[PDB]
Amino acid sequence: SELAGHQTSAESWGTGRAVARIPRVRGGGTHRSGQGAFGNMCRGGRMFAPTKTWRRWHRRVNTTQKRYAICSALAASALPALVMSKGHRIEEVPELPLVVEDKVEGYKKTKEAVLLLKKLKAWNDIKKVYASQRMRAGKGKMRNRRRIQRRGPCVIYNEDNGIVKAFRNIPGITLLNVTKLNILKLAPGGHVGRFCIWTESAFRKLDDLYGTWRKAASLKSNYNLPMHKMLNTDLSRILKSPEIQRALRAPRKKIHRRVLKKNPL
Amino acid sequence: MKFNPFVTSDRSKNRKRHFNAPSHIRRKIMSSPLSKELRQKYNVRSMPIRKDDEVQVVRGHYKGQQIGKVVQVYRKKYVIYIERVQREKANGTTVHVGIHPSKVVITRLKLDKDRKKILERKAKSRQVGKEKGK
Amino acid sequence: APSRNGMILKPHFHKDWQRRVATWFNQPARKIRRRKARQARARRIAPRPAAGPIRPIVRCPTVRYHTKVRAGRGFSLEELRVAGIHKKVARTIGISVDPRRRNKSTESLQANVQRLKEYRSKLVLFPRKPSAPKKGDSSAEELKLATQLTGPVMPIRN
RNA sequence: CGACUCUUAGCGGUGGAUCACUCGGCUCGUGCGUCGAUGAAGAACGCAGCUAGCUGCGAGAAUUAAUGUGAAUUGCAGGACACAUUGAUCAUCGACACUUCGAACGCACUUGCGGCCCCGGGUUCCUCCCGGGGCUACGCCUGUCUGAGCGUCGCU
RNA sequence: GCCGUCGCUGGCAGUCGGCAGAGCGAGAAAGAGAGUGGCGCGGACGCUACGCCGCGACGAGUAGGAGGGCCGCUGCGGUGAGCCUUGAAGCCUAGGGCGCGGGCCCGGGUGGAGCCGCCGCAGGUGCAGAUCUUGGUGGUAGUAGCAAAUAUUCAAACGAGAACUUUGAAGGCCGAAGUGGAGAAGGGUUCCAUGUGAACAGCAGUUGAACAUGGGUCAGUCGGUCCUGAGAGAUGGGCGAG
RNA sequence: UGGAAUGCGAGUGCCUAGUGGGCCACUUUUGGUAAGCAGAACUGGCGCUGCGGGAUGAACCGAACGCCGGGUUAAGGCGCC
RNA sequence: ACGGACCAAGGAGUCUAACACGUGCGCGAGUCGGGGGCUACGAAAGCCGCCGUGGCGCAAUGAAGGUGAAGGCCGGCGGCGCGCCGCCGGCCGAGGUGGGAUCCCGAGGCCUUCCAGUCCGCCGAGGGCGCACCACCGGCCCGUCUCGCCCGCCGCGCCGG
RNA sequence: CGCGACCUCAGAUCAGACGUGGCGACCCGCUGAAUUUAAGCAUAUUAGUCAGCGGAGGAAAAGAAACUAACCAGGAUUCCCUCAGUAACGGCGAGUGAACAGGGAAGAGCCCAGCGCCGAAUCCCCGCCCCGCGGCGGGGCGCGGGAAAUGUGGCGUACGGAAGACCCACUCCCCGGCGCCGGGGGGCCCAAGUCCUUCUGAUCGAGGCCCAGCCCGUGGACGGUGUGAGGCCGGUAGCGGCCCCCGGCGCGCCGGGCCCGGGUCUUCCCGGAGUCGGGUUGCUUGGGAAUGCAGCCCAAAGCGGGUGGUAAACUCCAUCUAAGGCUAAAUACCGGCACGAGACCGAUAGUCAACAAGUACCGUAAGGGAAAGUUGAAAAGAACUUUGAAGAGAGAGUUCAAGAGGGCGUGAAACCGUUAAGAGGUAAACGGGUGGGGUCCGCGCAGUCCGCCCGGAGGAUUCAACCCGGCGGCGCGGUCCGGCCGUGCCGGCGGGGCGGAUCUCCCGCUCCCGUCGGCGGGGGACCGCCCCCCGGCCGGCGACCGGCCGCCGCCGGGCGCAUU
Ligand SMILES: [Mg+2]
Ligand SMILES: [Mg+2]
Ligand SMILES: [Mg+2]
Ligand SMILES: [Mg+2]
Ligand SMILES: [Mg+2]
Ligand SMILES: [Mg+2]
Ligand SMILES: [Mg+2]
Ligand SMILES: [Mg+2]
Ligand SMILES: [Mg+2]
Ligand SMILES: [Mg+2]
Ligand SMILES: [Mg+2]
Ligand SMILES: [Mg+2]
Ligand SMILES: [Mg+2]
Ligand SMILES: [Mg+2]
Ligand SMILES: [Mg+2]
Ligand SMILES: [Mg+2]
Ligand SMILES: [Mg+2]
Ligand SMILES: [Mg+2]
Ligand SMILES: [Mg+2]
Ligand SMILES: [Mg+2]
Ligand SMILES: [Mg+2]
Ligand SMILES: [Mg+2]
Ligand SMILES: [Mg+2]
Ligand SMILES: [Mg+2]
Ligand SMILES: [Mg+2]
Ligand SMILES: [Mg+2]
Ligand SMILES: [Mg+2]
Ligand SMILES: [Mg+2]
Ligand SMILES: [Mg+2]
Ligand SMILES: [Mg+2]
Ligand SMILES: [Mg+2]
Ligand SMILES: [Mg+2]
Ligand SMILES: [Mg+2]
Ligand SMILES: [Mg+2]
Ligand SMILES: [Mg+2]
Ligand SMILES: [Mg+2]
Ligand SMILES: [Mg+2]
Ligand SMILES: [Mg+2]
Ligand SMILES: [Mg+2]
Ligand SMILES: [Mg+2]
Ligand SMILES: [Mg+2]
Ligand SMILES: [Mg+2]
Ligand SMILES: [Mg+2]
Ligand SMILES: [Mg+2]
Ligand SMILES: [Mg+2]
Ligand SMILES: [Mg+2]
Ligand SMILES: [Mg+2]
Ligand SMILES: [Mg+2]
Ligand SMILES: [Mg+2]
Ligand SMILES: [Mg+2]
Ligand SMILES: [Mg+2]
Ligand SMILES: [Mg+2]
Ligand SMILES: [Mg+2]
Ligand SMILES: [Mg+2]
Ligand SMILES: [Mg+2]
Ligand SMILES: [Mg+2]
Ligand SMILES: [Mg+2]
Ligand SMILES: [Mg+2]
Ligand SMILES: [Mg+2]
Ligand SMILES: [Mg+2]
Ligand SMILES: [Mg+2]
Ligand SMILES: [Mg+2]
Ligand SMILES: [Mg+2]
Ligand SMILES: [Mg+2]
Ligand SMILES: [Mg+2]
Ligand SMILES: [Mg+2]
Ligand SMILES: [Mg+2]
Ligand SMILES: [Mg+2]
Ligand SMILES: [Mg+2]
Ligand SMILES: [Mg+2]
Ligand SMILES: [Mg+2]
Ligand SMILES: [Mg+2]
Ligand SMILES: [Mg+2]
Repeated sequence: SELAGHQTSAESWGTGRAVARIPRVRGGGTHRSGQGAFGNMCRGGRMFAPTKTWRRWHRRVNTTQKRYAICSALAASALPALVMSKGHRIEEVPELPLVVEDKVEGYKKTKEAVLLLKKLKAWNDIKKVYASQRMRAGKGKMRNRRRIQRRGPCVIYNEDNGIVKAFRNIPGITLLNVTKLNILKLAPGGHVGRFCIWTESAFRKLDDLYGTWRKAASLKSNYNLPMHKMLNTDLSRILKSPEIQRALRAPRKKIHRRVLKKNPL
Repeated sequence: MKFNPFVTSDRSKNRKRHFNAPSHIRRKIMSSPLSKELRQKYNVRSMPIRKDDEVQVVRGHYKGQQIGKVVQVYRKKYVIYIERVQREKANGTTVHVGIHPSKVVITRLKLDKDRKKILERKAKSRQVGKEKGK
Repeated sequence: APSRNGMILKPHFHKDWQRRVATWFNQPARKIRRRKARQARARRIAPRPAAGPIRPIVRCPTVRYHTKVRAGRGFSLEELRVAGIHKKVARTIGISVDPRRRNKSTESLQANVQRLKEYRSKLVLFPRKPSAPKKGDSSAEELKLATQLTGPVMPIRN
């Protein structure tokens, strides 16, 4: 409150009365009279630099950089190592990316959704979300944030015909529309490699949404994939190639440690 | 998950509306499950506990198969008093121990005109729901 | 005090500017409120075009913009007169009228006259009493095909 | 020797830090956007079986009626020929009610003085006395009635 | 000898293995070159390359600048199939240790319901001071003091308890401009009876104007009420943005 | 025959805090009787800096500082402390 | 010299705006949707493209009226007298000097029984193309000053170049 | 003298109405500082801001040009973006500072006086009848009263309007009643474990619940309940259900009003004054030889007047039409009612106020204004005995715990009591180096472990080699087949999408005589790129593999039966 600490008429006694010069509360007859006021060192005073509502809470991010992030999150979602390193139990999902026929877009019952995750071997990720459900340390409990859990798979669909109502009650699941992808859901915490399940219709729109290298995006007015700064990243293969190996000088892998100086005399 | 914009999941608000609930709301809050036999007979799961109901304690020090009559519904303290669920004070006078209605099971229902009307409504809404899915 | 090279700045913060800071946290709510009012207005006036009445073509003033035409306020009385539309009737069939505007040249006059005649061709007109069709009312066959037009009516382009 | 003193540790005090809790705040957002002479806001004084404050209410005073609900309220007692269509309690709230002051209005602000009309009891029509009720404030609009003017006139 | 910094913008992708052959530190440029004619199945470690290794020099510091913190506090997104009533946070500890240090870990006790590690994000984020704020506690200290207005003593009663209460008797004082008997203003129940002796009455109290439970103010004639006083104050009128 | 000796890797650009009270000593030096006075030049110091000696000491003499072992020294010392 | 008897908790470079430079990321002579619109977390995110209006950048200069960013050679003609100006048509063409990481060429040379001469590499005097950057010298655009001879025409001008 | 009209002005407790006061977050009208900055200060700034006064409403105010402009022109008001920290103002210092255009939100336009024509065609009120009556109205009847010619009503208002003539076209538009049919408030309800072991004071904890995976799940928000709960209860979900009330929207009947328009000609009519404008003063603005406002003086015109950002004369142009009025929306909202949420604070924090807080208490008054949360799961709140006058104790008892005993969770430091150990004449304390003594720790006390080999004793799910089967790695298989496939290159009558400031038979509107020319609307061709089909070369399969053949490795089963 902009008034906190200032709803008083405190006045400094000045010097000469053997007390600090902080403004003091007026009148008498109560504990409050003659006490420090206003200053941020005082009990019941005004905090230093009171917080304002016009703090800059919101950040503009360029559209091109946002799309870059969506492209890097999807690329990192097709690599088992990155999905594994995100803690997802995908040790038995048959393939990555995991594409499932469009029938699921018409699921209605939560039991169909659970049965599909079990036959895709995506149920161990859910059981891992059930294990992580616990209470949150700290004041967040007092502020409607008592329960914490980890994220499960992300299901990406083209059209919703009950799939959202089918899956929304399974903890850890997130439903995403292929044409409205979010980096806050694809890369929770800023770390790439969320396990994603794709419907066939959603998987077929990706080229149009983000364009190939040869063909620009069709559903984005003017966009194409970000170019690679390094076409071949297999550094070990590059260094062991005969071309590079022919230009190398012989390695010097002999250690010449310090010699103890003995007096010749 | 809750989607109603006009229902608060705020912890402070929910607790306040629990501990400041008016008497006719505390009645609904003070509801007990029916025994398995009663549930099959009436198709109802829960009833607001009432005086002269016979219940089983299923949690706490006094749990057990003994069936006693409800002798007082102290809605202010959110507890009910049951026959023989009692202890002695220092001076030896016996005192009832309060049990929350959600920790008992209703084995016999005190039935009158209104209680039968309430049971019928609950069984009817359940049937509409069961056929709605079917 | 100035320190080495720099710009001389004169910030306009010598008043009680904190007393009059307009934050914009109600912006998403405003956008939802306006959208909810557009949809409720489109339903109310359906099948009439949601965008509103048809607007005339006009040339932007000054030499910075006179190369561009845009949507005006309303059709001039001369344009309505040349197209044979009564100025009081015009608004009742979704035509915007501007009694203030003049027509200095014939070309702009005729461009808007053609605009009106074209609009009068696409206008589906319902009978006042559905059971009693009248002289000008559109035929029953073309009424069942009437739909609410979204976006400005006959959009203006350069 | 032992006092006294210092240090460290156990235990005990003094104190109320810390931690955990939160029916409170604060901030943002949304819908609505409603006082009063038909007496508002505010104030005073009262009202409970036991009740000081808070709360609620107004001499019908921790409330009446009606509607919904359906067996309590409760700290103790009590049960009206209180309690299941003879409806406990709570909630709602459209009926009825709502003391004194207060724009506050008969005049004044001490519960001081009146005035007009009607009713009732005193005795015994009228008077007189007591009580009850209703009116008696400023400004202002329309209209009504009663008037004023060596104001402008007309007939006498 | 060890620690760190700086420098060599130093070395290591060559772990090239039985599809093998072990080197490139050596004073003095450039190839351990290619070819054409005249029995056993074996061989340490390494390499979070933001990593690892070597060699040499160096190291004071206020004001001030910079870097690095696996230093510390609170909350958010991720993660730890993390911890926890078989005991969380907190707190105490002549217990065992770690780190140059900021600090941290483990043992034991108490406690009773939550909490922490890592990658990021965020900040009302680190106290010895400000005659700092608020709260608490010391020494001083069982100390200064409980000394203005002449004064008490004897016996008994109640009582657990008597210098201080009550009664009786002495000795004193105020000495009618009183320490007497009544009022105004102010107080507001302090008045009266009974009870208590927790707190208060700067010792004590069997006592109190304290606390507790109940009572008590009766009018034609005594005041207000009425009059006007100095004065205050409406209406008419004037002024006035109001 | 990179045209004296010696030593040493240099050039360059942005942004920039604190400071803007100083004071002391050899030599030189103005005013003043002089001052632990006031004012200058040069270098070096204290301020910002510990350490050995001067018993003690901002500045003197020696010497500058990571945590250690051995050895040797400086300026100073070696009756006893 | 001043504050500090003691203990606990609290206690002081923050937030908004503007600017400067440095750094990181995106795109790039462009870039940016911030305002608007479309389509529980979510007030998020996604999209717009005839929503890029608009900002900043892409052009400077002058008070302003305003103007507004290389030339050389060949052939022919008119004028003045091999040289100069103007007009035509064809060729080439964004400067030069010094330094300059890097790159390129290569006199000769890098051994094993001895000669000839090959294929791959490798060092190297000397010699070239010369990045960025710096110094210097020229050029071009706008203002202004001096000098001076011409060229254009729907307006023959106190015109324009 | 009297009587009677009108005018002007009075009195009524006359009949019926209306204003007052409050709240004030936002809004309109006034009035209006000084701290402050200028490193002083006076103009300036602060600031048209605080304070002061008045008036409102759900919004207010504004608002349909006496506008902007100078363009090929726009076209009420308000708000957002930008214009723009710009034109401009300024001890030209400090500082201040708009508008137009452009893009959006929203969008709505109108009415008088006047000039005229209609027999005042107009209005209020009283009485009676019908209807309706908690928004007092509709119809009818009164030689009922009044207002009003010192001007009410209808037509009509700058976009022009009116009357007449002529052609053309017209029956639904509204008011008051009565009846029938398809969003809002309230109430009541609607899934599934208290299953089997077990921890606990109690548990919502742990483990289990056949293939499969306890059960529900459009419900795994939250809260409660003796931890920690989707399934115990309330709820949550749901285009779920039932019941009331209100509203909105259609359809008929009755009694009323209106007797309604377009074009072309003829003739007519047309506007707001102590206002504009000018001088001067004061304030105000970015407005500068004066932006706006106000006082005083002067004081208009009618082809006039106003504006046209440098004073003035002359002259062309442009653009409006002042001095009367109404008007939703987009906009604002720290007050009010009712809600939802949060990277916020967490009892010295957060509002002063988590609690009998604007309370207690202080001040004559205006005003000033705190402190203060926590037993326990449950009061089970300690009966009874005993000492004491009592306060207090000792036993006993409740509880998981009183080592939680009514200001009771935890229970720090300072300070103090006692106990234990050590010590003590240069105040204490402190750095370095040892030594002595304790507290405890090593859960020490005949002292490591590992590999190979030698030897003695034993015991085997017994070794190699071969056979069968599975899997795997690699293959330059010098060049095996098949596949996908090239961000490769070539030939396609290839079947297409996107783009183009590359070219061009059909139509809509439009100028001119039934023709011919112009705008806009579409094919087509062409070029660039991409996708998909087909054929050939080279190519990958190390971000992208199968079948066969070979080699090798591993595993399972045989056989090996013992100098391994
Ligand atoms: Mg505070
Ligand atoms: Mg914590
Ligand atoms: Mg500075
Ligand atoms: Mg002790
Ligand atoms: Mg009372
Ligand atoms: Mg009632
Ligand atoms: Mg009832
Ligand atoms: Mg009086
Ligand atoms: Mg250093
Ligand atoms: Mg200690
Ligand atoms: Mg607890
Ligand atoms: Mg914080
Ligand atoms: Mg402190
Ligand atoms: Mg003494
Ligand atoms: Mg005394
Ligand atoms: Mg007396
Ligand atoms: Mg007396
Ligand atoms: Mg005493
Ligand atoms: Mg007394
Ligand atoms: Mg007066
Ligand atoms: Mg000197
Ligand atoms: Mg200093
Ligand atoms: Mg120095
Ligand atoms: Mg030194
Ligand atoms: Mg000496
Ligand atoms: Mg030494
Ligand atoms: Mg001082
Ligand atoms: Mg002091
Ligand atoms: Mg602190
Ligand atoms: Mg930058
Ligand atoms: Mg939200
Ligand atoms: Mg009256
Ligand atoms: Mg100043
Ligand atoms: Mg100053
Ligand atoms: Mg001053
Ligand atoms: Mg001003
Ligand atoms: Mg004000
Ligand atoms: Mg007011
Ligand atoms: Mg008012
Ligand atoms: Mg109102
Ligand atoms: Mg407008
Ligand atoms: Mg700009
Ligand atoms: Mg100046
Ligand atoms: Mg200003
Ligand atoms: Mg504009
Ligand atoms: Mg719009
Ligand atoms: Mg008229
Ligand atoms: Mg007009
Ligand atoms: Mg349920
Ligand atoms: Mg729970
Ligand atoms: Mg279980
Ligand atoms: Mg739960
Ligand atoms: Mg379960
Ligand atoms: Mg339910
Ligand atoms: Mg529901
Ligand atoms: Mg007008
Ligand atoms: Mg005017
Ligand atoms: Mg002024
Ligand atoms: Mg001004
Ligand atoms: Mg001019
Ligand atoms: Mg208005
Ligand atoms: Mg507190
Ligand atoms: Mg507080
Ligand atoms: Mg405290
Ligand atoms: Mg705290
Ligand atoms: Mg407090
Ligand atoms: Mg506490
Ligand atoms: Mg507790
Ligand atoms: Mg305990
Ligand atoms: Mg405890
Ligand atoms: Mg406590
Ligand atoms: Mg305690
Ligand atoms: Mg001792």
